[PDB]
Amino acid sequence: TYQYNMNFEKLGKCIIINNKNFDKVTGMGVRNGTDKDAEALFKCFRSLGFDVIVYNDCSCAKMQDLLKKASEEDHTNAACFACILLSHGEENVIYGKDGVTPIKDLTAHFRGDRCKTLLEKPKLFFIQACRGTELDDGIQ
Amino acid sequence: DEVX
Amino acid sequence: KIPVEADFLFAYSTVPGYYSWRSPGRGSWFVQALCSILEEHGKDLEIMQILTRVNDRVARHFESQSDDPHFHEKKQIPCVVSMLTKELYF
Repeated sequence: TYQYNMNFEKLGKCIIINNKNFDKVTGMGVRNGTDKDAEALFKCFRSLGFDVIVYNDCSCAKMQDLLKKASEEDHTNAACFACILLSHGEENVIYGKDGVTPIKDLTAHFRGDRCKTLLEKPKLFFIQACRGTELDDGIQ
Repeated sequence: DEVX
Repeated sequence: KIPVEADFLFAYSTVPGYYSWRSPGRGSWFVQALCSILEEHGKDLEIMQILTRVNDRVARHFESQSDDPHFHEKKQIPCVVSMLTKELYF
């Protein structure tokens, strides 16, 4: 009674956005190693039971359309939704192939009033990106 | 090692 | 009636204001750890137990290797943001 209901026909959809290459105009360099990440994530989340789809080097338009389209799907027989974002980023924003888009713009499609079929179901967002330019020197 |  | 901003969870690879680290040869620290934990305990632990164990792994088992004395021997701690109203098991 204190756990999310999992008795559904499928665990849910999982969208992986894998941004490796960026337009010169962004001045962002190649994210070498992210291909290793995306396939690893692919193996793990399909193992959990997600029906996972990978997209590469998405534009901001592409990223917005992807999650919006997903939010307009029928999640009646899904237990949850998950989205993994692999890209460059700064505070509150994430880099697309052609520029930046705020993360809250991307996840707002899955708000309770905009995605009824995912209501009272967990919406998971995993984000691999910078959130600023401070460094953690650590200590022992 | 590179940053994001 | 329930809040529209409810039942979200944000697993950030790092805290606000801070850099996120990646190894060109093995991948980003966060995703490496995340996948490692999810392979072992993905089906027998609650999601917050999993992410807590991810936080621990990134903090301890990673240290930046860099040319630049400004970017060398640096650390990272991920950042979990939960708006969940129940426990999550896969």
